[PDB]
Amino acid sequence: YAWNRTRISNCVADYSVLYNFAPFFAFKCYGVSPTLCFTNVYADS
Amino acid sequence: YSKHTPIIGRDFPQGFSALEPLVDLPIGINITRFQTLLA
Amino acid sequence: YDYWYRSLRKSKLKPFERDISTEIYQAGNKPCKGKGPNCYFPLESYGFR
Repeated sequence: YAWNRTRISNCVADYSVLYNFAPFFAFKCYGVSPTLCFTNVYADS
Repeated sequence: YSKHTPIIGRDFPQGFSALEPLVDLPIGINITRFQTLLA
Repeated sequence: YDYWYRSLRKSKLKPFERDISTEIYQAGNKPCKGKGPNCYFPLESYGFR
């Protein structure tokens, strides 16, 4: 679970930087692929 | 919609008539441009 | 995997429109063509089990 960082804390979440981070082969969203206020992020890896 | 006006071989009479509905096509395709077809 | 669903599109559909197209969709900022770092196939299947 690589630490389950709770990303949300409080802050502006800019998701477009993720395309700049690395080339990807998968990005499967069950919500909205072009990305809202969600209160919690609960990121893990 | 269409009208046939047998109505002055070339000149316009500056008349007035309505087009009755003719055909309903349930295609569902995005249309932004069109072209005519000539023989 | 016979049933395909669209997950990525440039804009929303209008009522009763169809979009039978496989053209590669660019999701990221860097221009690309074909499959690649910022280019995804617009359709995905649900392997119903």
